[PDB]
Amino acid sequence: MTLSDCQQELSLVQTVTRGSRAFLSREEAQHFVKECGLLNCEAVLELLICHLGGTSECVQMRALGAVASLGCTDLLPQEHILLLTRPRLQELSAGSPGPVTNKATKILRHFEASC
Repeated sequence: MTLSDCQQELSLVQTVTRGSRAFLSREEAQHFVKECGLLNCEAVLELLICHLGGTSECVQMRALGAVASLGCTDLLPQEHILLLTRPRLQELSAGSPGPVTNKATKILRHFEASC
């Protein structure tokens, strides 16, 4: 589909979202951010959003961590990151109380504050 030519971006998102810890390490975040600078960041973000849906709680937490890390760079305007992520972040922030709901809320509030 429209992401089929984004195999490098897909491999990056699969790497960053696998792991048993819910928080990216400093080294994992910096690597993710460096690779984002070389790939299509918007395609990366859309693949992260895909991983916010069906997966496990840990994958969701790591995907949200990667969204937060990308939002704290200048790779995309922060208003553009908000445009792309607001619908899913709003849906998660409306969920049952818990770690994913809490983290999605903080990310959404931060992106809204910046704009």
